Amino acid sequence: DSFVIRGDEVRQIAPGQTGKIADYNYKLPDDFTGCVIAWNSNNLDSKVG
Amino acid sequence: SALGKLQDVVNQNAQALNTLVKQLSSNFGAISSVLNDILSRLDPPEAEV
Repeated sequence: DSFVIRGDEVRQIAPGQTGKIADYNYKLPDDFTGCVIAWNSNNLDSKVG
Repeated sequence: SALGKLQDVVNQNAQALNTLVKQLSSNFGAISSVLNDILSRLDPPEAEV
């Protein structure tokens, strides 16, 4: 599964989390088996304006 | 006190049932002894614990 989120929201991509990305964008189950790999992509996804 | 042998058996069974029923009021480390209050207040990730 792949997506772009804000850095403060990286912690929400985990089982048992609450917020806007967890409760409304990408909810993970509590018995989730897997890995949440994430990296800073400011050099790819940022624009001046 | 002549029929104490039979009364003692009745009393022991009554105490055993009263003890078993009273154990439902114990929290056992949970936030509440009432299962309905836990399910009314919590979502599954905390309610299951």
